[PDB]
Amino acid sequence: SQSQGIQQLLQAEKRAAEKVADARKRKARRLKQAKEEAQMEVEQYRREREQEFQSKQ
Amino acid sequence: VRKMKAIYHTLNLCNIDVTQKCLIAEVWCPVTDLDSIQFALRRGTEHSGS
Repeated sequence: SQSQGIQQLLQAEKRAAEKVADARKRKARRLKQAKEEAQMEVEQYRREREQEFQSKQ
Repeated sequence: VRKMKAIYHTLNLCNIDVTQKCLIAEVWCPVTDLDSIQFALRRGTEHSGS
């Protein structure tokens, strides 16, 4: 059963490797999402400031 | 120091696994002392937090 205990541990290692690689992929995804959301926020900010400007004029 | 070094020697006297931060070794011990060694393993690992 030595070979099997080893294989089971290797499977655990494999999963660990997968879990962090997938986390890094998510990180990349989250960063792109951050940029798009940021721009969307910028657009809302812009609309508000546009309104303030027109109000002031 | 003499003992720690000896311990280190033995630790080098090992096989380092890749999947686990654990060392696995082929060790030959007398059947007569098999219980004695299992109790010793318990005491050793029991001191350790893991």
